[PDB]
Order: sequence, then structure tokens, then C-alpha cells
Amino acid sequence: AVGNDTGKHGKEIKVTPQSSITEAELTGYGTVTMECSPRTGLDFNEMVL
Amino acid sequence: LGRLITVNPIVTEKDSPVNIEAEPPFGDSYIIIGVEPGQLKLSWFKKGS
Amino acid sequence: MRCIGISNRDFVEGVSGGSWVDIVLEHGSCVTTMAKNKPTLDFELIKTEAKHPATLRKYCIEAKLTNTTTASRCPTQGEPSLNEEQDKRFVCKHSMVDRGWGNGCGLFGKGGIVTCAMFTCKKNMEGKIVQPENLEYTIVITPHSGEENAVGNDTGKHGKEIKVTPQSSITEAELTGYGTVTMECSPRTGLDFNEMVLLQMENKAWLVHRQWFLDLPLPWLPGADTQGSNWIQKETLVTFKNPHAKKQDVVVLGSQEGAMHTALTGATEIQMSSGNLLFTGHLKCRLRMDKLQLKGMSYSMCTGKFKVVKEIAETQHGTIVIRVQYEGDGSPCKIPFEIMDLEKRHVLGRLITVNPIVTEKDSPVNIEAEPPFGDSYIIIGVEPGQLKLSWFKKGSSIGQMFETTMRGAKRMAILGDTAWDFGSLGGVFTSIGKALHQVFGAIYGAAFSGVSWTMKILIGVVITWIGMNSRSTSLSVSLVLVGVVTLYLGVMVQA
Amino acid sequence: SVALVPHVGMGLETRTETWMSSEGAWKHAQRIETWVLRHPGFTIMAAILAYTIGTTYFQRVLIFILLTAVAPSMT
Amino acid sequence: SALTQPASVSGSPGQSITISCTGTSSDVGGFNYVSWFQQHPGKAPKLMLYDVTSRPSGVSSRFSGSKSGNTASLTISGLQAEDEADYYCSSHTSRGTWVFGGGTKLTVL
Amino acid sequence: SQSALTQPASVSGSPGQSITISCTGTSSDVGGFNYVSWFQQHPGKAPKLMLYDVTSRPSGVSSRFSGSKSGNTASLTISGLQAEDEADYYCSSHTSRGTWVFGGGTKLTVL
Amino acid sequence: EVQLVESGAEVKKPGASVKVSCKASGYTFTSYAMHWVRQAPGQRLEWMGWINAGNGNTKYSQKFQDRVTITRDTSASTAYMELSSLRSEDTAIYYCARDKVDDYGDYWFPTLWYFDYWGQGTLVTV
Amino acid sequence: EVQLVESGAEVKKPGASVKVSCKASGYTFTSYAMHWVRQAPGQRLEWMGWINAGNGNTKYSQKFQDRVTITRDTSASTAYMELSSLRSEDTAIYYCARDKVDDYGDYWFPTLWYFDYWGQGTLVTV
Ligand SMILES: *[C@@H]1O[C@H](CO)[C@@H](O)[C@H](O)[C@H]1NC(C)=O
Repeated sequence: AVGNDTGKHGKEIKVTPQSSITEAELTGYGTVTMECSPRTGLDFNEMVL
Repeated sequence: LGRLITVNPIVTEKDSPVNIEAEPPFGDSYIIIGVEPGQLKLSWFKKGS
Repeated sequence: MRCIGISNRDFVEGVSGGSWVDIVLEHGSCVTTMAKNKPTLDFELIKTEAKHPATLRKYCIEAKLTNTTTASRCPTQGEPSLNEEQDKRFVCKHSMVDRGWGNGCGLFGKGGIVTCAMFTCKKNMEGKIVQPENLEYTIVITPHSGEENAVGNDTGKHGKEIKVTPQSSITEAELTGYGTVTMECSPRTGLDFNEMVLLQMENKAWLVHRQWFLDLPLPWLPGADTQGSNWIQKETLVTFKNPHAKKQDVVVLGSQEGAMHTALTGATEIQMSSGNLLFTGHLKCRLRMDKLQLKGMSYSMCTGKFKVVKEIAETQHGTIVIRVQYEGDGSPCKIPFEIMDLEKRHVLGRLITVNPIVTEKDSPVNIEAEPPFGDSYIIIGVEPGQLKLSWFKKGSSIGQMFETTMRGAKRMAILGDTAWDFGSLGGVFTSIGKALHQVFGAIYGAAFSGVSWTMKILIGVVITWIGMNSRSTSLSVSLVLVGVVTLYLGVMVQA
Repeated sequence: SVALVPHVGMGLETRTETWMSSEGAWKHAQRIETWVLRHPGFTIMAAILAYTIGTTYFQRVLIFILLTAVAPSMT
Repeated sequence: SALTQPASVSGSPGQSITISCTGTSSDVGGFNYVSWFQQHPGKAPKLMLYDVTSRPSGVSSRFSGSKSGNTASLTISGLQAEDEADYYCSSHTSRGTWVFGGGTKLTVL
Repeated sequence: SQSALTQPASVSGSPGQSITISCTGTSSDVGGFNYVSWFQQHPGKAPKLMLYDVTSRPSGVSSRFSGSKSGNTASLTISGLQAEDEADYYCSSHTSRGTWVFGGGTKLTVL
Repeated sequence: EVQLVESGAEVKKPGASVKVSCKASGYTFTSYAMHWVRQAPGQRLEWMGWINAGNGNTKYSQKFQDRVTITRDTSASTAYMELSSLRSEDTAIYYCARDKVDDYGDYWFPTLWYFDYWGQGTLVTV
Repeated sequence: EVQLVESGAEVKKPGASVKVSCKASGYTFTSYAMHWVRQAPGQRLEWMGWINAGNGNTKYSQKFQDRVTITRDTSASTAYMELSSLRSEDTAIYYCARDKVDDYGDYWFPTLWYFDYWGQGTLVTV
């Protein structure tokens, strides 16, 4: 809905190696829990930016 | 013949369109929306195999 | 009524449990459906309209060249450079022309040259596309009411005209006095407008294959091109001349309208001037006869004399039609009509205009019936002044079987697996036959796409010979069957 | 040329007549016949070559027919 | 390239009035980036419709949008006095720019 | 164009009697097809279609007006001649060539 | 209620041209072919030609093939007939009869009930 | 609340330059692209260009391309529209309208509800 006085349906969760467990609170649908493993997605000890 | 993907489509407000995603079968299929009075029957053909 | 004399008229008899029948409608054909205790109706697809088509590509059929320029470089000094080569309006080409002291170069050899002339399109043919959801089929439903003018099909004034669109699968037509007829048509599985283009060129339009249309060797513009000057393969419409390796020239080939007409040999012509209405293709529909009832079934029989106002005529389909004026009282009465044998011992024919009635005494009535092969008598009215009109048919039931078998074979050759939908009542054999036909038709269309009827004839002859000269009885029979079907399709194709 | 790739064998045919079906049904046969008449020399060579690549009259006749059909077409 | 709209439009209160926005195959005939803006005098434009038909959260349901070929239409069903304003049609074109209609002045009387 | 259908210049008949009008054409307009229509032309008024398809008549036309055809000749019959039947009767046909031809015009006089 | 209204009566010199309109109201003007029938005062009717209002195709009699032009306004729902190179013998009443084209929009075979509705008749003098 | 506020009205002379600002509040300034739309007194709305606050990218109308410069100030959540070499035709209200960029930060495809929020409008006269 364009009326931005209320903004919904936009839940974004940040996942970090320290906090790899986080829950999204999707309004009306309860909550979802993501148990992520960022430490295995990419070996940043063998990569250079 | 097909199973909808936007599971449990509901109407929250009268003047608020709701868009349904569904998975039809391959070939001829008919999308039925509503009940007997003025029920809108939509045809569809899924080209794959 | 409205379906006699078309000569591409099919007779669908009977409905299944549920009072529905599957009918395929085609342009230029008509279907008349009959079922017990229900009026005979005439159905005809009379229009397919594609609305708001988007242009997919412009093609140049008549160009011209202007502002021709040329530049040369002395031998072994590289390539000439023209400013006009910077923009793609100018069609250019590089070539070598010998140069020496006479031309102005200090050494002898093949010096580079480049010619650039501006390319302008004088005439283009536009190929458009239409979404399968923007078609609007029109169907005229004509009851066999026996009206005087109902025979004349073209007008279709008293036949209900329903517009079938993919938006709604169900179309309901209310025929006055007959109830309503429900049509569940399938515009999406028709002509497959996602794979076809609406090619229009100089007040004539064609329905072409999309890939064929995109394979055309002409200079083209994108569907959405505002400038109109960045033609893509301009070299298909210009020729560069270097006859003696002295100088190079560029000329424009000539208007390609006639060549395009020749290229369009196998396409079906359509209309594009006043709306994109195209009179070709078929339409499968399902006919719901549940709410359909006979008209004037509560009237009493006519007690009076009938006079023939148009003599009995034989339709092209083995049916007879006749117009009868009524002269008795009880104006809204039922016409006593039957096709008997000579002794009137039993009824031989079958009325096609079921339940004929004279609504108004002055207005004549057209009745169509289907007499049997041989001698039959059309008895009309009660005994005082009763009409007894002899008729002969001049045919055989074996001949009718052959004609029907050949007509069904042609329908299969035209509609492929959609043929099994014609007059189908959802039988198990019908489903299995249609599925087998789909499989074999897919294989055949893969193996025989793009060839001409002469190539089909040659391939069929070769396959038949290979099957005949085969040790295996099974392989021999299968190959001979494939060859015979291929020969039939080659004979019946290009139409 | 566009005329060298007609809209033939595309599977879009219906009952309605196509653009030039009646006229163009036998154009190819007429053209091959005229070419064979005007150029009897190549036809004899094609027959000889078909016979040489033989071992079967079906093979020979098929090869000769294909060569005669392709001689004008290749042009 | 400006989307073409009627210069003016008038409709009796309580009736339904339609506005047309004819464009090219790129602006309003090619994409669903069709938006209708209502601008009262001395005020910034107000988004009335978007995606052809979708209307903003606060926008009444009396406003309906349609698109056919190169033409998009806006319809008003109640024709209240507060609806009398200037209506602009815009589309996001194929080249990545925005084109606006000439604007139609709707009058109830 | 073609050749206009030839019908009698005038016709008269005592009121209530049966009077017929002929309409002679070639084998291309009247003999060839059934596009034979009769028109009733009162003075100062546009022609009114009385018969079409030889025998058919449009809705609202009295049954006293009947039509028949024989070979290359078409006949118009009126039953019970009345005082209203004092107009010019013209027979027209659709020629095979694709045009329309009108008869000379018969003026029926009741008395 | 199908009424064909024709232009008022006109009088013009032999060297002039007269254009007479026939407005069509009550039926779909684009689905009917507008014919033009000429009747000299005290003579037999004469068919001039027809114009297919649906697609603008026209036909003319060999008598008027060169001196007659028929045009229709699809938006105006009127069919025009102008006659040039007038003559005293050209004086007559010009009616506009009506006939219906088939379902494919082409006027090949007329309906058997052609000319069912005429105009009031337009008078032309020379 | 998502309110967009622009600088006040200004009076300039032909041949001068004018800078107009649009302060964005109530939303992440970097997440949306800023559009400039000008409307001459009693005339149609005209699009000028947009600025992507996320990366400072811009796209101008072919008209205004050489005169208009759009800049943003991430610190202040403010956008600027510089119009150079003002002419008599440049007198008009200059609106700012937002449109969210995608999650990548790239603003090339807009959202269907572009220009959902507008600034009050800045008036410039020459
Ligand atoms: C092409 O030549 C014409 C004169 O024939 C001239 O008017 C035009 O400007 C020229 N254009 C270019 C691009 O050379």
C-alpha cells in the first residue's frame, strides 16, 4: 500500500556470524526463525577484497 | 487439477484487490473463483509436458 | 436455417449424460446439432478479431539510395575512411580497386575503396503480434425455427450472436422461446497466437509463422522504433558493383512487394484495414443443452390445408428443405409433417427442423428433413387436402459411410488431434484415440515440418516402398501405414 | 530473396484457402519440367551417375530424381 | 511525446466521467507504468492511480483505471464536488524517462 | 442497366376482384434467380416493398398480395381489390451480372 | 424504427453537379449497403448503384458508371451520391434504398428483402 | 510521516541560475531516488530528471539535460536541483517526488507507485 503512514510486509533480518539465529515477526502470520550458518557460506580467510 | 501457491487467499478489505498465484496442470485447466452466483470461470492452457 | 447450402456443414447428433456435446467450430463451416427432445440449432464461427496488437518488427520492401560517397587509399596504406561511415543510415562496403600512376597514387597495386550511400525505406511491411487474451471470437447461434428467411445464412438477423473471449470460459445465449444455450469455448487452444505474426503489407494482411517472419531476409526495424532510419540488414536490399576492379557503385535492388507475395504462398490471408479481424481457424466449444427446450410444444396440430410455396429441394448434405404456406385456422398450430413409405406403413425419414410450427397464417415456413436413400414420401397436413410429395435420394448407405469416413479423415488432416473433439461425448475410446493422435502428431510434425506437399509425396512413396521390402511383417505393416498416411496428408495439404 | 523461402510447411493451415495455393501447387513441377526440357544434357549425366551409384533400381531412380530436382533448385 | 489527454471534462454530480490518456507503444501502450495524478489548485499532484488500475491506500475506490492498447483511461463514479480538479497522466517510457499528460480539468457543473 | 422488365402499362379491375400483373425478364434477371421483388408506389411517396423472393412479403403487408414465377415471367396477384390499391406497381430483379433492373411500371386502377 | 432522411429538393443547371445525402438512423449504418434509385417524374425507377457503408466499396450502373459517385460517412452515418454533368433529361426523384451485407462484411449477394426501406425521395431539377 | 519539503519561492532574472532544495524526512533518504518535476503556471507537469540518493547517479530529460544539475546531500537527507541560464520559459513550480530504488541500490526500474509523495512545490520566476 502506498500510504506510508503504515508500512508492512517488509521484514528484513540481518544475520551475522555472532548472531546466526534470528526470528522475523511477519504480522498476522506469527513468526519465522532462521538458524543460519554464515561461517560456512564463504571462506573469507582465503579471499581478498 | 492444480494446487494454488498463495495458500489460503483471503479478502481483508472489500476495495482491496488480492492477487493469487497458483500452479495449474500441463494442458487445459480452468480457474474457478467464487461461488455459484456470478462465479467467474477462467480457462488456461499450460504448454509444457 | 442459416446452415443449409454451406457445403461444409456437419451434423452433430446426441448429447451425453449431462446434456453437453463437444463441437469444433471452423471459419467457413457450420455445425447443426440435434438431440432428443431438443431444438436443432445451427452454430457458426463467423469472426475472429485480434484487438490492440503490438507491432513486432518493420521490414523494408522498397528503399532508395542517396548521397553516395566514395573514398580511396593508395595501395598498402590501409583502408579509406568516410565520415558517412559513422552513422548507420548510410550503407557502406569496402573493396579493392587497382591504382597506379594514372589514378594519382605513387605505387601500383590494389588500393582500398569504400562506398557509402544513404539508405531510406520507401515502403515497409509491418508484422504485428496479439496476445491470446486479446482475441474475440464471434459465434452466431441459429435455431431451426423454420422462419421464412432463416435459410439465408449471411444476414444472421434472428440468430443470436455471442462473443467468446478468454476472459470468461462460459457464454450464455438466450434464444427466445427456446430457453438458453451455454457455450464453454476454449479460445486459448485455437490458433496459438503466441507463435504467429499478423503480417500486413500494402492493404493486404497475412497470418504467418512467427519464426518464419523473423527469418525474413529484408532490412528491418524493431517493433518500437521511433526514428525509422536505423535499418538492420540493409545489405539485403542493396548491391555493390565492382565489375572490372576499377570503381565501385551501390544501387538499390528494387521493390520487393512481388517477391513478398511469392514468399507468402502458404499463408492464410486476413483482414487488417478495419480492425484485425481474421476469418480463419477453428474453435473448440462445449455445448450445454440443459436449459434448451423445444418451442411451441404446447400448440395443437394444424387442422387445415398446406400449399407448397417453394418446391422441395435437395441440400448438398442429403437433406431436403421445403417451404409451406398454411391456409387453415388456429394460426399458432403445429405442422403435421412426416416422411413415410409409399403405403404409409411406417416412418422412414427424420425431421431435422424438429417441431415445425406455423406461428402466423400468412408467413410461410421452411421445414428441413432427412429422407432415406431411395423412395420416400413427405406427407404434410391432415387428410383433407393432405400433401404427399414423392422424393428420391440417389445414394447408398455404403456410399454415405465412405463419404463420412473421408470427411472425418479430412477433419483429422486439418485439426489433427482436435478432430477427436468434434461431436465427442467424452468417451474412453475418444480420450485414448486423442492421446495417441497427439503423440503421433507431435512425432509427425517434428519429422515433416517445413517440407512441401511434393516432398511429402516423395517421402511417403519411399517409406511405403521400404515397408513393402521389409522382412518383418510388423515393421512392414507399420512402415506401409506411415507411408500411406503421409501420402494422404501430402495429397490433402497446401489448402 | 524472400521469394526463395515461402511460407510452406509451417503447420498453420486451415480449411480456408491459403494465399496462392492453387497457383503455386504445381509451380515447382512446372519449373523442373521446363528446366529438364531446356537442359537435356544434364539429365542424361544425372541418369548415368544414378546408374553408376546403383546396386538397386530403387536407389538409382531415387538418386536420379533427387539430382534432377536439385539441379534447378541449387541455382 | 507528451501523453495526450482531453483539454477539459465536465460531468454532473453523482454521474460517471472518463478521461483518456493516449500515448505511444513505448509510454502507455508498452508498459503498465501508468499513473494518474490529481492536482487541486495551489497544491502538489496527488497519486490517484498506479499500475494502470491500482489506487493508493487513501485514494477512494470511486477511482478506476483502464488501459487498452496505447490508451489508458481514468473513470470517476461518484462525481463529488471534491473531485473537481486537474488530472495528469504519466508513464515510465521504454527509454527510462517519465512523460506526463497535458492534464484534463474536470468540472462537476 | 440491362433491359428493364416489361410489364403492362396499366391495369384495372372491379373492386374485390382478382387482378394479376406480369413481369417479363430474361434468363439472367427474372428467369435466372429468385431476386424478384414487387414495390408499391403511391404518388409522392417512396416505393414500398410488397413482395420479395417472388412470393414472400414483408411484415405488415396484406396477404391479398401474392407472387408467382413461371420461366422468365413473374406475376403479381392481388385478392380483393380495394381503394388503397391505386398505386404504381414496379417489379425489380437482381441480375446475374450484379445489378438491379426495374420494370416499366403498371398502374392498377380500382374503378 | 429505421428512417432514411434525404437532403432537401434542389434545382441546378445542366452544367452543375448535385450532391444528395441520405442519413441513416435506427440501424447499424456500417452493416448495410446504401443503394440509390432514380425515378424520373412519371417514369420507371432506375438503379444507379450501391455503396458498402461497412468498407466503402461501391458499384454503379453502366448508365451512371462515369457520371456518378457514391460516398458514405461512417462517423456521420450518411451516404452521399453526387451526379455531375447534369442534363434536363436527368431530372428525377432520387431515393436511397437499403440492403444488408453478409456476416463477413462484403456485399456479394443481396438479401432477398432488399430495398425494404427507402428514402422520402429527393427532387432534382435541371 | 514521510514529508518532503522544498526551499521557498525565489525571483531570478533571465540568464541567471537557481538552486532548489527538497528536504526528505520520515524515511531512509538513501533508499529512494529523488525526481524533479516542474509545472509552468497553468500548464502540464513536466519531468526533468532524478537523482539516486544511494549512489548519486542521475538521469535527466533530453530537454534540461544541458542546464539542469541534480545533487543530493546524504548527511542532510536533502536533494538539490540546479537550473542554469534561466529563461522566461523557466518560471514554474518545481516539485520533488520520490521513488524507491531496488534492494541492490540501483535505480533503473521504478516502482509502480512512483511519485507517491511530493514536495509542496517551489516557485521560480524570471
Ligand atoms: C544529401 O543530398 C541532398 C541533396 O541531394 C542534401 O540536401 C542533403 O543535405 C544531403 N544529406 C547528407 C546527409 O549528405
